[PDB]
Amino acid sequence: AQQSPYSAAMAEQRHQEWLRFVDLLKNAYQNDLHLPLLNLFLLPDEREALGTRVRIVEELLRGEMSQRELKNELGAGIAIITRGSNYLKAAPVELRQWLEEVLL
Amino acid sequence: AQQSPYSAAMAEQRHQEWLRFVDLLKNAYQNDLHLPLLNLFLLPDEREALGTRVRIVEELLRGEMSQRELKNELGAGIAIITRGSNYLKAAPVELRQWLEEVLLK
Ligand SMILES: O=C(O)Cc1c[nH]c2ccccc12
Ligand SMILES: O=C(O)Cc1c[nH]c2ccccc12
Repeated sequence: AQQSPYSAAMAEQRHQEWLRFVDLLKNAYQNDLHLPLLNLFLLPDEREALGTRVRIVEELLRGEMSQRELKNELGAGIAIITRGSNYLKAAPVELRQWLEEVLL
Repeated sequence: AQQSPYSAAMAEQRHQEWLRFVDLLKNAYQNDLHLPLLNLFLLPDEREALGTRVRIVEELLRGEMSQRELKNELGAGIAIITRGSNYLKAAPVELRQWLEEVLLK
């Protein structure tokens, strides 16, 4: 299923729309408007999920909590641990090194 | 006491966890790591939804796209237009005014 000019054109547009959000948020942090901006663009349950994903990443990096603890404390089952681990492994090395410094 | 202690305790925890995310992202922006951090913490489908929500807010603020165009171009039917409009109305006026300056020019 190789990509066509139609599919490539749509994918480029979606990427530019994502970058426009990223840039809006960047400027909101510089204006101290990021809290209401994130409340406008993210639903309550989405904000809750992001806060939980940070805890999962933190605990996976620390390597102390067992899988049972991850489930009971964070609601994180084996599937989400596996995905979370894959995303950590796929991260650029500069990000992983920075997350170990900030979260730990 | 707006809530009972079980609900208050949960809310307090979620609130601290959300602010932890917000500060991590703040510092990622300052370190130029925001793009990989957002790839790590947001699924591709979520990133697409946020990019689309920005277009929806832009078009609701601009006032020129019709209801049928919002549906056909952005997948925004009546219910999502209504919710989007309600969120805009609930926003502090300062943010709405800033969005018009930043998105519309
Ligand atoms: O995979 C998911 O279900 C959501 C998700 C996105 N980024 C994450 C990082 C850690 C744990 C879960 C996620
Ligand atoms: O209501 C939704 O389905 C998600 C959503 C969150 N913030 C929004 C702004 C504009 C349009 C939709 C949304």
